Amino acid sequence: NVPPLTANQKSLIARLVYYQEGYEQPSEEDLKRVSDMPFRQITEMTILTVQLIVEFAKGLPGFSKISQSDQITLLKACSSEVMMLRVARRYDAATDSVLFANNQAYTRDNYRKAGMAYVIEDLLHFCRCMYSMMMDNVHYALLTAIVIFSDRPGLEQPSLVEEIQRYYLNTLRVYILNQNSASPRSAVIFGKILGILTEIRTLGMQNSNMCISLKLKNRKLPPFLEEIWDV
Amino acid sequence: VQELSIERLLEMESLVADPSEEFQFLRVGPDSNVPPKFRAPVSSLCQIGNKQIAALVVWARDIPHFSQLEMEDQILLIKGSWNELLLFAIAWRSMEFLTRTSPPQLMCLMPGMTLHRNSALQAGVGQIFDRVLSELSLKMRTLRVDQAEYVALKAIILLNPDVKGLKNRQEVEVLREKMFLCLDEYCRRSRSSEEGRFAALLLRLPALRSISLKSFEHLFFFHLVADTSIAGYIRDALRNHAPPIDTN
Ligand SMILES: C/C=C/CC/C=C\CC/C=C/CCCCCCC(=O)OC[C@H](COP(=O)(O)OCCN)OC(=O)CCCCCCC/C=C/C/C=C/CCC
Ligand SMILES: Cc1nc(-c2ccccc2Cl)n(NC(=O)c2ccc3c(c2C)OCCO3)c1C(C)C
Ligand SMILES: [Mg+2]
Repeated sequence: NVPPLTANQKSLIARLVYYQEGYEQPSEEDLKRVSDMPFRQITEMTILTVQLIVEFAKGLPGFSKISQSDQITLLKACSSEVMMLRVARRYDAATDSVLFANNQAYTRDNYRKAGMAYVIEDLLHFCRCMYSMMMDNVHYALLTAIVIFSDRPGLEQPSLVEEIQRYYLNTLRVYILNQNSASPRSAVIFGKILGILTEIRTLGMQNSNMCISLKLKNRKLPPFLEEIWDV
Repeated sequence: VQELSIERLLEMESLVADPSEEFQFLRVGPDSNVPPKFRAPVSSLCQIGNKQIAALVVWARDIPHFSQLEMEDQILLIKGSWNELLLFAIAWRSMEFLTRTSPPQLMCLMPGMTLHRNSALQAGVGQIFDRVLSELSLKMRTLRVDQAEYVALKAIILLNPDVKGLKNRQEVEVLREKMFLCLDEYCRRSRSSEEGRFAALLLRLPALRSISLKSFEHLFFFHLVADTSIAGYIRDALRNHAPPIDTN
């Protein structure tokens, strides 16, 4: 009838959802531990959240199989794209805003004060578009893994990273199939999720274009972000 | 959306656009950083792209249920995807000229001409030249992508419900979702042996997006795009351009 999820697939899903909740919290109480101040809140919150993405990625099955420089290539390229997903995941429809518990840095006003107000509407549009997909934590977690293992320029072993990604892709396909009783609409749900990969390429580019704009205006990023976003 | 099918998109591909009423989407501006010794060749390439955009507008117009969309939505969809479709067609055409330890050297901008990698190096666009031929052309040949999957992906590229400014997003969703059904069914009935093919095909789309964004940087850097007038060109092209002719 409907191909069931193998024990490796069910274990992978439970593993990713478990550590997604653990790396969800931009905490360790580092909010307390860690017009210039508005831009410094954004850069400090981003550093903390990027470090959660790196630890989430380093714990993904397959991340240890690839070369070290291939790991740096993936983490440098997926960092901004996964940041769009994490912020979009906290969209609240009732207020049409992003609620990040510590709702200060990623609010409209802090972005307006820091001079990056022109970016808010492009972000919220993506938030609305992603919110309407109604992804559960399995859809969202598997998508995050698929973003990390995407084919990036400069990979020494692109075929290897593709084989790793295919394992998460196939897990996502079978999960949707079992959740929809092999309905033809499984392709629609699956295809729309893969469509997000296309759209976050634009957002990551727009993020790269702001990093370029900051250098021309001589406003500098914290060195952790400068190295990961390839100044 | 019942008329929208891979079979109809296949017979649309044979239709040839009539003598294209020239719309100057791409042109060499009055003050352009393109060196004078290369403005004429670059201008000819712009005139070639403009004809292909015009054939693209006429293609999108006769797509089933596209013309029933709101006219403002039709303009936005073509405005946001014309570049990716040009590159996707370039990559599709360039597969013949693949090997006709070295990278691919020829890119087919149109049936009767090719771009050599050395000309891309002199223009400083070598990296994007190689990305088109490897991430798209070579990958589609390795993937054994047939014409049915090509026309389906073109429709999926065009029918993007995430385009900012649409007035009827759900009318575009219904069209793209029908294409997902068509592509998945075609993979199950004809490519039954290959697993993960549906995902493998759609993975070219984010690669196509990044390459398209890099091309826009070069085009805008050399002041080649008339961005303030493209929506207007698309408006008049949908209304006045002659319909295609079936060669049959
Ligand atoms: C996306 C749709 C594409 C279809 C066609 C659309 C627009 C046409 C523009 C495409 C150009 C591709 C490169 C062809 C260059 C041919 C002339 C040449 O060799 O110039 C060398 C010159 C050395 O000068 P120089 O004196 O050394 O100084 C210049 C320093 N760079 O270089 C220059 O003249 C500088 C400008 C060259 C044109 C840049 C166009 C940018 C377009 C990118 C989109 C590419 C898509 C596919 C990849 C080819
Ligand atoms: C330190 C820092 N942190 C971020 C960021 C913040 C939240 C989500 C994603 C990112 Cl990448 N950004 N980027 C943006 O704020 C940003 C840039 C471009 C965008 C965008 C955002 C959020 O949103 C979508 C439109 O394009 C920056 C900049 C200052 C380097
Ligand atoms: Mg993990």
